[PDB]
Amino acid sequence: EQYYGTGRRKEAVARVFLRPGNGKVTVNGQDFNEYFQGLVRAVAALEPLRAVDALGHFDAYITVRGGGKSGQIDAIKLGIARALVQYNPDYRAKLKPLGFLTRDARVVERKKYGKHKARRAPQYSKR
Amino acid sequence: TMNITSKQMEITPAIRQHVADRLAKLEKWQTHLINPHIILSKEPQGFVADATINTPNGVLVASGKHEDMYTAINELINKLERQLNKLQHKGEARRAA
Amino acid sequence: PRSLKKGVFVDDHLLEKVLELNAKGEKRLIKTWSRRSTIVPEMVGHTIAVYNGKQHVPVYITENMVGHKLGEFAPTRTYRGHG
Amino acid sequence: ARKALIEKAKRTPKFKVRAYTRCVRCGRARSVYRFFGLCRICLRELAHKGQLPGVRKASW
Amino acid sequence: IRIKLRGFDHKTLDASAQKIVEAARRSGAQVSGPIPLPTRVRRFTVIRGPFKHKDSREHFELRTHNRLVDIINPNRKTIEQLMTLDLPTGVEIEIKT
Amino acid sequence: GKGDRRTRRGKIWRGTYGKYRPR
Amino acid sequence: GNKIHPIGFRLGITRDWESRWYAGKKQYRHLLLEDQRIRGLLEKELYSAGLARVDIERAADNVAVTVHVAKPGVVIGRGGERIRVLREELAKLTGKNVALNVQEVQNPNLSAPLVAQRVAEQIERRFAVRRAIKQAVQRVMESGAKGAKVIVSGRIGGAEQARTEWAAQGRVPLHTLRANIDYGFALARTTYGVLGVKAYIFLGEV
RNA sequence: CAGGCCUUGACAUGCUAGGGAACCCGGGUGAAAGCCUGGGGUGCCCCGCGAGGGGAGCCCUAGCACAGGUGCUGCAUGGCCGUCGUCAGCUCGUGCCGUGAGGUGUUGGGUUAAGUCCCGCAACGAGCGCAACCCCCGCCGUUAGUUGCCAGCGGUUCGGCCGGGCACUCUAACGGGACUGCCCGCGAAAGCGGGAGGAAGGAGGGGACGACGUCUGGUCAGCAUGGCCCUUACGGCCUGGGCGACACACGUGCUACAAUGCCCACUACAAAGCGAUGCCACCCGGCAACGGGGAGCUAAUCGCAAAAAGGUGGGCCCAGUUCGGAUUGGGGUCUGCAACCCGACCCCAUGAAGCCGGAAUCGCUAGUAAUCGCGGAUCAGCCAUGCCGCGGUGAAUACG
Ligand SMILES: [Mg+2]
Ligand SMILES: [Mg+2]
Ligand SMILES: [Mg+2]
Ligand SMILES: [Mg+2]
Ligand SMILES: [Mg+2]
Ligand SMILES: [Mg+2]
Ligand SMILES: [Mg+2]
Ligand SMILES: [Mg+2]
Ligand SMILES: [Mg+2]
Ligand SMILES: [Mg+2]
Ligand SMILES: [Mg+2]
Ligand SMILES: [Mg+2]
Ligand SMILES: [Mg+2]
Ligand SMILES: [Mg+2]
Ligand SMILES: [Mg+2]
Ligand SMILES: [Mg+2]
Ligand SMILES: [Mg+2]
Ligand SMILES: [Mg+2]
Ligand SMILES: [Mg+2]
Ligand SMILES: [Mg+2]
Ligand SMILES: [Mg+2]
Ligand SMILES: [Mg+2]
Ligand SMILES: [Mg+2]
Ligand SMILES: [Mg+2]
Ligand SMILES: [Mg+2]
Ligand SMILES: [Mg+2]
Ligand SMILES: [Mg+2]
Ligand SMILES: [Mg+2]
Ligand SMILES: [Mg+2]
Ligand SMILES: [Mg+2]
Ligand SMILES: [Mg+2]
Ligand SMILES: [Mg+2]
Ligand SMILES: [Mg+2]
Ligand SMILES: [Mg+2]
Ligand SMILES: [Mg+2]
Ligand SMILES: [Mg+2]
Ligand SMILES: [Mg+2]
Ligand SMILES: [Mg+2]
Ligand SMILES: [Mg+2]
Ligand SMILES: [Mg+2]
Ligand SMILES: [Mg+2]
Ligand SMILES: [Mg+2]
Ligand SMILES: [Mg+2]
Ligand SMILES: [Mg+2]
Ligand SMILES: [Mg+2]
Ligand SMILES: [Mg+2]
Ligand SMILES: [Mg+2]
Ligand SMILES: [Mg+2]
Ligand SMILES: [Mg+2]
Ligand SMILES: [Zn+2]
Repeated sequence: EQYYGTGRRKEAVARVFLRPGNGKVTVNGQDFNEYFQGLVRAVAALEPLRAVDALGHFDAYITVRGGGKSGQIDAIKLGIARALVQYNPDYRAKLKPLGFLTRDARVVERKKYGKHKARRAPQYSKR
Repeated sequence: TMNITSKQMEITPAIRQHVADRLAKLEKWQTHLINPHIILSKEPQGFVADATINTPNGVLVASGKHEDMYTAINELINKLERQLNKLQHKGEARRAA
Repeated sequence: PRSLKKGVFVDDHLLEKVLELNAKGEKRLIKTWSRRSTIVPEMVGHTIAVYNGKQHVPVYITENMVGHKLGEFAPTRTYRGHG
Repeated sequence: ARKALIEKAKRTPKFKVRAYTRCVRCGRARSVYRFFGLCRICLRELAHKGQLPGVRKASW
Repeated sequence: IRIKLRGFDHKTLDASAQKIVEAARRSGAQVSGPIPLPTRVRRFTVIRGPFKHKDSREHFELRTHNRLVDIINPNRKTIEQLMTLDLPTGVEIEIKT
Repeated sequence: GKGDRRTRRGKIWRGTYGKYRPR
Repeated sequence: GNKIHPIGFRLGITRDWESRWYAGKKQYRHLLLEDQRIRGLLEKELYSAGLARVDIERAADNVAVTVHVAKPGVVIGRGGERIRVLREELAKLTGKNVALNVQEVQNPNLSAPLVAQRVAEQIERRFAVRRAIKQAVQRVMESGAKGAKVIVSGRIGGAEQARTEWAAQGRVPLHTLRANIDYGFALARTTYGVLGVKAYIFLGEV
């Protein structure tokens, strides 16, 4: 009937809804190719089902909030990889070895006093 | 160029020229004296003449003290010479196989 | 520069001694600390002493120095060069 | 010249601009927070003693 | 029928939001549970040292925690034992409609 | 670039508005 | 100088604030100033009773000042003669209903603020600073503490060369957050200058 | 700094008297401060139908104690901070060795980020440090459902807008979770390598946290404080100037020298914060800075708000240029009593140096560097290109 996963990356949270169908994908009231129009990284957001052959087998209802386009994109990758596992438990293997199931913890490291950024240090004359 | 700071103390342009002429002993070694900086100061027992100088082979840092300001200046140059002559020749030691 | 909605600023205590001189057959020398005051046309022809922090500088006002401030004509820093 | 300056900051001024903040605890003219009325030095002194309600050391 | 609670410590704030939810709950009738509004953080960054040492700071924060409760089915029976409300000192309550 | 007031990028750098960056 | 304030390092984990009340942006500085004015008078007046802490509460134009002390009677007096006297000089400042309570200190030698003061008094009395410090530590440990460390710095004995003197017994783990460590400071004011006294008391972990 | 001024004094506790209380609006002179003033009504407790008498809650006039000093000493000091250094060190008690300083332990073999742990040992224990306990982030759960959200159903004026719901996202409090616990192998052991499970693996990433001590380190100008020095002045008020000077010299940064770029028009995608003489929607005037109207929001509601890089389209065509935006002329805006010295911004015009930088030198090991914008404290305004934070995009390389 309907299948769901939760996808998060950096500061983006994507809610994805997998319903069976011909393959159409809509992200936040727009077609997929229109939301990421001109972004090379987009196609990676559909890789989990290309790994379990469900490329054209599903339609995609996708919401998206926070962060930026590529963070939102990687959030999708986890989301739809989340949904395919509840859609079928045996989808884990041949999806988990492809890493698609893990959540990417790499986030912005906080700015510290004394530095210019997280680690970039101010220039000085030791001489 | 060479900079001279008289910390919490006033000096003349003559005194500054004496310092420049005294630091000129370091020109002996024919190496670039890069942005040399002297700091003259007054402590309760005497004067302190500090210096920081970079050369292509390293840095020189030394402090001289004495009741007489010129002597403290001279003691500084002596400590700076011994360091420069170490920077200029220490590499020659490990030359034979 | 000052908003046009606001007025041409004069310290009023300087403007007063201008008109009393005008309305009586000026001039006496005016001493003042009103560097901020504009040189309004009623002042044209007087000679006014402007305080620069140390001295009151006699500044003869002419026709071509009107849209200006009194401080502009009694400069504050003594400088004669280096060497 | 500090005690007279501590009193002259309280006195309402001949012009609205001449008003400036001082430290209600030590009289410090610079780095005075308006929320506490304290300088950065007293802010840290009172906070460390627990006499600033709610204020805690922040780490993240 | 709205009550919002603000406090600097969240332990007292939550306890003081339970003893309101619990209060008019059994007192009849409907109570919409304590909803934690996002916290407003007021930050304070100062130099640890009283003089220079600009690159060493200490961070302080003052968090103003927030809670909302809707006593949904009022019934002025509840509007009485709430008049005698034993709430701690750290929290502030607002009552609107 | 950012240092040029008469461009959009310059007004973004200063945080100001006008004919070359309207609001 | 490199050590964080051991109390400030433990607010909300082992120690609670001395002033508990909410206030909003336009009010905080005014209440806070009153709180320190309250403490300014009270610390001068109640010194002789063994003033170890002054808690302060605020609800709605009223304030409940708690006072923790070793000699409660010196605060109360004859039937409440000084205690009532205070609430008037208090409400004159507060301008509102300044209820004042008093609570005794279980052991005035397990309270670091008092131990530091006692040493500071012994110093102004020109006692052997090194001996007096060993005494304080010996008193706090005999009172049952799990660790204690007292520090005195400055012209000890009058010497031109300032010096720091400290002694310790038991455990004093200042890096441990769950360790209940009480800290107090006192200012010995001598004819040759100021000395600082820091008492650390370790009341066990949590 | 110059000038004009004040002498229990801008401020504390006093004691003694004149007036009166206290106070409020003005007058003159002056740049102002000050000096000179001109008006006007003190409760109480008081004898009061009465002149009249206090006194003391408070100011004004004279004294005399005193105040006041950012005047000196950080080499007399407290406090707090910097630094070596988050480096793994520094010690104590008793015993043992040595005439003694002192040694032992703490060394040694193995291991670790670690004086971390293991084994050994005339040493056996202990403390301060290491680690952990705390915060943020990453997975899941419970409790909550508005001002947050919208999976499905109904409407839908085309707005989660209404009905409806708390699923989801979220928000924010409490839990669970990772321990070399499990497996294979080496190992005496501690551990090491590899494997699975898992959101996460061997401290998961970052924070807070800095031993005995060192630098006779820093700060008497944040504060405190010993001692010394000033007392119509080294104290106090004002106006104006200076702290912004400019033959030069060094440190930190910003913008660049261009086509992986610059410009214009259109179109996306954040986070953390701030906001009732505050934040300002929306409308109108102005090329614009801004101005006049005016709604909303004690703010998960209203607002600052547009994020920018990016994406789409079009121009520029290798030139000191549609690179770069210094310098200067002119015209305005706004704050503020006042923008001469010495404010920010807008508009027209001007359009410099700079063609990737000598000797030398800095940062950075992963969501890092690089690059892009956003917010806040201070704050009337702002000389912020600074600082403290926030997210977007997102590398290279480590033999040794
Ligand atoms: Mg979050
Ligand atoms: Mg594409
Ligand atoms: Mg970043
Ligand atoms: Mg530096
Ligand atoms: Mg020089
Ligand atoms: Mg020689
Ligand atoms: Mg003076
Ligand atoms: Mg003082
Ligand atoms: Mg101001
Ligand atoms: Mg200020
Ligand atoms: Mg810096
Ligand atoms: Mg750039
Ligand atoms: Mg240009
Ligand atoms: Mg020192
Ligand atoms: Mg010191
Ligand atoms: Mg010094
Ligand atoms: Mg020194
Ligand atoms: Mg021997
Ligand atoms: Mg020994
Ligand atoms: Mg021994
Ligand atoms: Mg050792
Ligand atoms: Mg040893
Ligand atoms: Mg070993
Ligand atoms: Mg380590
Ligand atoms: Mg051993
Ligand atoms: Mg250990
Ligand atoms: Mg729920
Ligand atoms: Mg391992
Ligand atoms: Mg630790
Ligand atoms: Mg001082
Ligand atoms: Mg002193
Ligand atoms: Mg004496
Ligand atoms: Mg002045
Ligand atoms: Mg000036
Ligand atoms: Mg300056
Ligand atoms: Mg020069
Ligand atoms: Mg800069
Ligand atoms: Mg750059
Ligand atoms: Mg070219
Ligand atoms: Mg040209
Ligand atoms: Mg050229
Ligand atoms: Mg050009
Ligand atoms: Mg102009
Ligand atoms: Mg100006
Ligand atoms: Mg470049
Ligand atoms: Mg080179
Ligand atoms: Mg590293
Ligand atoms: Mg900014
Ligand atoms: Mg401002
Ligand atoms: Zn202060």
